[PDB]
Amino acid sequence: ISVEELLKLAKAAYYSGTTVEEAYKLALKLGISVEELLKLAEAAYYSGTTVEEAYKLALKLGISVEELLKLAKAAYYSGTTVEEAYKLALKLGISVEELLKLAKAAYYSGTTVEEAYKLALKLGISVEELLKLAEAAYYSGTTVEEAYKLALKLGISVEELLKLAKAAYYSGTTVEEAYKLALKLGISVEELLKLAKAAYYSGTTVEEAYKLALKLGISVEELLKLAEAAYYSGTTVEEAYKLALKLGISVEELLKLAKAAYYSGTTVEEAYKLALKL
Repeated sequence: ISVEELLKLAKAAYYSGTTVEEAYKLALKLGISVEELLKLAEAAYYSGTTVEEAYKLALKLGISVEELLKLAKAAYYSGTTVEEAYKLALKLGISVEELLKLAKAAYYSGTTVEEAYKLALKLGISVEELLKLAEAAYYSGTTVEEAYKLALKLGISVEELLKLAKAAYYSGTTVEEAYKLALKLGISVEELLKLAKAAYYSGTTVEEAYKLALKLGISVEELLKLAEAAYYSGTTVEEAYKLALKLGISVEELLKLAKAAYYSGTTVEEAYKLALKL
């Protein structure tokens, strides 16, 4: 099986509460695919049930497993029962996708779902916009209304403000500092975000991440992948890269393996060997 497969399998084991082997067996018992099983296991996780129960629930409701997953997540973030989540998508004339975006918005922004709705209407904004504001608020330690105003008074789009907020949060700075850092280094806010994630995952500063990526002769995208890989692999950036070379795999591959080994509780060499065995 491919490393992507191994990852799906591992994540499904983890969320199921099973051995990898047993995850396979469960996929057999339900006659479901592995992607299927994963989505179903997350559904069970978020909604408080066993995977078998979530399967039975999907059948009984007559809905797909993706849909059950969205419902489950909505219930989770809104702090409701699965049925209650349905009743709430009714009392609002709202699509379940929309309800999920809304519930996550309420969650990040510390409101009720009904409040978050009312707020989207007050500000004159779309639900997904509300979500971005809620996450930016969350990462930057402000309110949704303040974040709204802030996107305005920095002369930025909500998307850009979100990116900046995540960046500030990961690098441990103010939003304003974040942007000045991006200008200093002569870089994009997107680039700044990736840099701050890399820095976070490898235990360095942003300016250090910038220099590191240069002094390894790689792209910042590549550094990010490497640092995530090393973070999950329990190693350093350099060890992680030597390892990618040692197994003859790309860095993306190594990241996926490292995640898989993490979720299934094995080393990375083992996880590799397992993919090959399967």
